[PDB]
Amino acid sequence: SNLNLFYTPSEIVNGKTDTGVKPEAGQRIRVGGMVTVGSMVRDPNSLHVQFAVHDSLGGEILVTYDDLLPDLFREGQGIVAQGVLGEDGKLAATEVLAKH
Repeated sequence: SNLNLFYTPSEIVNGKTDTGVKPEAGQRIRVGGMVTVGSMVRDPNSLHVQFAVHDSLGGEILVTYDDLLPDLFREGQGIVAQGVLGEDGKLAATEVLAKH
């Protein structure tokens, strides 16, 4: 069907997404990890937003988002972010759930 599972950012860095060895771009997954407190950056366009999400394991992944985030993405918490592998490395996410 489609592997909409929750995967750690570290996973999708260490010889996976980053390196394009296992998950090819264009697939859906959900990254789930902790928001780097000072990595939420936004366009003045006010409709393009991107952020870095990592783990204690220190494998930071970059997520891109092309609409207004919900709670402006309150930083310094965990979140789960779903969409599609966009630019073969970057996740084009949109279904973010601040379930944390």
